Amino acid sequence: METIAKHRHARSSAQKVRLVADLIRGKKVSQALDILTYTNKKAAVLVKKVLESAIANAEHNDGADIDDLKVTKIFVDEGPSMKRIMPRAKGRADRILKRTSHITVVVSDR
Amino acid sequence: MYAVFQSGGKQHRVSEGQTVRLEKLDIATGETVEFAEVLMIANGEEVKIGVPFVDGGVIKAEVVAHGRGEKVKIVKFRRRKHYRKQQGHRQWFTDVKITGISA
Amino acid sequence: ARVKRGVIARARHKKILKQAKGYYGARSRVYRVAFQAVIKAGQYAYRDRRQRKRQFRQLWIARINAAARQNGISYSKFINGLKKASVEIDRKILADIAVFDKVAFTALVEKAKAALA
Amino acid sequence: VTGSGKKPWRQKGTGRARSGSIKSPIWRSGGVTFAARPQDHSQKVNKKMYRGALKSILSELVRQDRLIVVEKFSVEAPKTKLLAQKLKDMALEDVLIITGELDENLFLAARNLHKVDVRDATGIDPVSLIAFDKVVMTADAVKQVEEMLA
Amino acid sequence: MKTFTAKPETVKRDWYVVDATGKTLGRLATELARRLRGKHKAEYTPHVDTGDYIIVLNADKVAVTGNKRTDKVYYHHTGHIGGIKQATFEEMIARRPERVIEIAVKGMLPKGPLGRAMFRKLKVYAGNEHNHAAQQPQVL
Amino acid sequence: AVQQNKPTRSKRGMRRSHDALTAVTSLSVDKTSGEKHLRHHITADGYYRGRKVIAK
RNA sequence: GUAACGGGGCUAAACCAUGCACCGAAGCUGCGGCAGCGACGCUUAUGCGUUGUUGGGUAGGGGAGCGUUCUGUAAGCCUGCGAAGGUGUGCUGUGAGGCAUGCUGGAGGUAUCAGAAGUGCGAAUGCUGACAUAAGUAACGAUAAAGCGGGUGAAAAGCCC
RNA sequence: CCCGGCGAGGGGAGUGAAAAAGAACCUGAAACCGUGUACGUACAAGCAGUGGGAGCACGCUUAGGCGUGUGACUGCGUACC
Ligand SMILES: [Mg+2]
Ligand SMILES: [Mg+2]
Ligand SMILES: [Mg+2]
Ligand SMILES: [Mg+2]
Ligand SMILES: [Mg+2]
Ligand SMILES: [Mg+2]
Ligand SMILES: [Mg+2]
Ligand SMILES: [Mg+2]
Ligand SMILES: [Mg+2]
Ligand SMILES: [Mg+2]
Ligand SMILES: [Mg+2]
Ligand SMILES: [Mg+2]
Ligand SMILES: [Mg+2]
Ligand SMILES: [Mg+2]
Ligand SMILES: [Mg+2]
Ligand SMILES: [Mg+2]
Ligand SMILES: [Mg+2]
Repeated sequence: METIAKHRHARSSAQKVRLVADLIRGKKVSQALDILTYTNKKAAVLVKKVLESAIANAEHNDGADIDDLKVTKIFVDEGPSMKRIMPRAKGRADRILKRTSHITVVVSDR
Repeated sequence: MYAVFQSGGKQHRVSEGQTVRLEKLDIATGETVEFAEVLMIANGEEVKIGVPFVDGGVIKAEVVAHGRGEKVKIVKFRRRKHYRKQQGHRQWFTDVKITGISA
Repeated sequence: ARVKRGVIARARHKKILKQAKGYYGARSRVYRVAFQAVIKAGQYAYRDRRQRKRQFRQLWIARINAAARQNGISYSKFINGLKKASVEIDRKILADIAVFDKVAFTALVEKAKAALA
Repeated sequence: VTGSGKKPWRQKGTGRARSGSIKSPIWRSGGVTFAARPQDHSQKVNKKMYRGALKSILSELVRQDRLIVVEKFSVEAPKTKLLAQKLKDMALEDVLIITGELDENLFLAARNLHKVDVRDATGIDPVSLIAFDKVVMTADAVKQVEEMLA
Repeated sequence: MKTFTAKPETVKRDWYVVDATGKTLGRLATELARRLRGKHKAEYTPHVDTGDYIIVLNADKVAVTGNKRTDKVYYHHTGHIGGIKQATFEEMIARRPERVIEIAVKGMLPKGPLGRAMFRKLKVYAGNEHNHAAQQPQVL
Repeated sequence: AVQQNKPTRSKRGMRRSHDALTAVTSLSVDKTSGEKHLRHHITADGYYRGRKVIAK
C-alpha cells in the first residue's frame, strides 16, 4: 500500500465525516492541521488522527520523509451500523442506526 | 461517375461506393458471375451528359462485385397488450455487399 | 426437489437489468425497470422503426419541394412532369440531388417543367 | 408443522397484515404447502409384456455378445484372483458381461468395483443384460423353447 | 449511403431586408416563418437546427384586410391572478409595434426550443432605412 | 406532512450543495511562524507580545 | 385566463360549383426472410426450389419446446497445467436459452438418450433479512437556570476540591 | 517495529501455497453508499424512452467515411398489475 492508514467504524457516520474530508485534498500533507485543526466538528478530530498516522507511515512504510507528499486520496465509506430500540408513543417510532465510517487517507507524490 | 437502380429499394444513390443491398437467391458465397445491372443507370449522370434520365442511349450497366453476402443485425422488436406479450421474435436478412466496378 | 431458483433467478434479472444507457434512477438499479421500462423500449421501438420510413419521406419531399420550386414548378407540378415517361421515373430519396448534384437536379426540373404538357 | 397455535395477529387493523395459522405456506418460519408422502412408485408390467423382446441381444450384439460356454467347474472353492485366467478365454474382462449358468455354485466369486456379475439363474432382467457388454449366455442346453430362461 | 444531409449546425446564413410597408401585412408572416427555416433553401434540411437571416423595417404600414384594424383582441395575460387579461385591439397596440403584430411569426414557428432560436432574431424596427441600429453589412 | 413519491437519487444531492464546508485563512504573526490560529497571535505561551496567559 | 377556428393568422387561408395535381395508414405493391395448408416442379421414405394463400387477439382449447434439482447411462468423460458459483466479453437461437473465453474463485461437475419433479415469481396491505426515503430534519423527559478558580486527564460546561 | 489515549483503528515486518484466508476470517451477488475519469448539463416544461441526430473524449484503418461512451437539438409519446 502506497502509505495509507484507513480506518474502521470510527462511529461518527459517513455523511458527517464525509463533509470535513472534502476540506482536505490536493496539497494537504503539510496541512495535517490548520485546515483541520481550525474546524471543530467530531469528524475533524477523527480525520486528523488517521491523517497523522498516515503521514507517519512515511518513515516506516516507505521512504520520503514528512514534508513532500500530497494526499491525493481521501474518502469515507459506510461502515456497519449498530441498531437500538427507542421508547416512544407506545413504541411505534424506534429504529435508531448509530452508523459509522472510516477515512482511508492516502499520501504520495504530485 | 454517379449512377442508380432499384431492387428491393432504389438503393443506388452513391456512385460505386460498394454498399450493401439485397441477396442473390439460391445461395450466397462470394466470388461472382459478373452480373451487369440494367440501364437503370442515371445515365451515369456524371459528365457533360448528366442526362435528365436513365433513358439516354442504350446498353449501360454496372458489374456487381459480390464483396460479401452474409451477416445479420438482430433487433428485439416485441409487442404486448395488457393481457399478454408476444415479446419474443426476430426476422432478419444478410444483405449482399457488392462494389460495382464503374458505370 | 431442489428449486433454489436463486440460480436462474440472478440470471433473468441481470439479463434485462443490462440496460447500458442506465436510462435514469430505478430504471437500472431496481428490477422494476424491465417490464416497466425495458418493455417500453421494445414498444416505442416496434412502431418508430418501420414508422420512420415516412418521417424521412416527409423530409425528402420537404426538401425536394424546397429545391425544385426555387426554379419554377413546385413539388406538386414536379413529380407530375416526371410522371410522364416510358422509363423516366427515378424516385425520390436519391432525389436529394439538390444537395450534391445541384446542376443535375436543376437539369432534372427541366425534365418535368418542360415535360408538363 | 410445529404449528402450536391458531391465528393470534388481530385481522382487521394493525396496518399491513392479514394472516391466520402459522403453518402458513408463506411464513418463512415453516409449513410446506401440500407436503409429499412416501408413495409407492412401483408400476407393474403385464406378464406377457414382460417376456416380450428381451434377449434380442444375439442378433444385435452378434459380433459381441451371444456366446455360450460353461460355468467354469474347476474354479476353486472361493477364489476370484485367478478369475482372470478364465476371463481371458474370451478376452472379455472388465467389459462387464454377466453369466447365466443357473447354479449358485462357487462361481459367485465375482466381486469387484463393477465388471463381472453372476446372477446365473432364472432370476434375471434385461436391465442387466443391457447394462453389460457381453452377456455370456453359457449355461448350455439351459436355453430351450419359450422357456430358454437362463 | 444514409441519404440525409447532416446537421451543419446552421452553417448557412443569408442576410435579407424586407420592407414591412407592404400590401399583405399578415400574409407576409408566412414568407418570413418559411424563410427563417428552409423555404428558398434546398439543402440544410429543416426539422434539425437551421435558419436564415432577414430583417423587418417600419412595419407600421399594415392594415390587414377586413375590420381587423379594430380587433386582433390581444391580451398578454400575466400569471398574477387578481383578474389579469389585457385586451388591446390591434390599432391600440399598433401604436408601439413590440412583442406583437410584427411578432406574429412567433406563433407560426415550431415554437419551444430551436424554433425559438429564430424568433425575434431577425429584427423589426419601425422606420425603414432611416435609423438601422441593426447590422448594416450585406443584405438584399 | 405526508410524502408521496420520494426522489432520493439525484435530489438532495442538490440540497447538499449548500452543505459543503469552508476553509479558513489567517496569519501566523511575527513570533509564531505558523499557528496564530485565527486573528489571535499564538497559543504556545498565550500572548500577543508579552505577559498574557503564561509567557515570560 | 384569450378558451364556442387546436394556436397563429385568414377577405378569401370561407362557402358553392367544376376539373386536374400533390400530401397521406402497419391498407395494397415492390424486395428479402419465417412458419401452416393446397397445389406446381420435381425429386420421388423424405425432402427441397416455385407458387396461391393464412398468420390482431382477453377467457379458453390444441401443438411444440428451453431451463433447473435429483436417478440411470457414469471409477465413463471434464478439472488444482484450476470444477461449481460470481462477473465481463464474443459468437449463436424465433424465444425460453446455448456455447467459447478473459478475470475472480477454490473445489468438484456431467454430452447423450431416458426417468422423476418441493420445476421457473413482480405484485397476494404476501413471509424473513438487508438497505434506502423523509433528514442530518424533530427530539434530547418537567422553566428548581447557574458563575468562577484549582486538580486530574489525550481531552472537563457535566467527574474530585 | 511505528502512528495512537500503554484506546480503537491501522501501517510494516514475519506465518502461510495464498492474510486479495487475520479471526467481521470460504465463495462473496443484489439493493443501498461513495472517490476517480469521458461526455451532456444553470432560459427550459410532462412515464424520461424510442426514431433521427451534431459535437466531444478515446479506438479505427496505408482515407476509405466505421467501434465504444456521452449525448445538444428534433418527430413521436399518460408506468405495470
Ligand atoms: Mg411544407
Ligand atoms: Mg382459539
Ligand atoms: Mg404501507
Ligand atoms: Mg420447515
Ligand atoms: Mg408377476
Ligand atoms: Mg409540435
Ligand atoms: Mg402521388
Ligand atoms: Mg406507409
Ligand atoms: Mg395469433
Ligand atoms: Mg450442483
Ligand atoms: Mg403478476
Ligand atoms: Mg423538512
Ligand atoms: Mg426548522
Ligand atoms: Mg434533562
Ligand atoms: Mg471473504
Ligand atoms: Mg445552454
Ligand atoms: Mg437511433
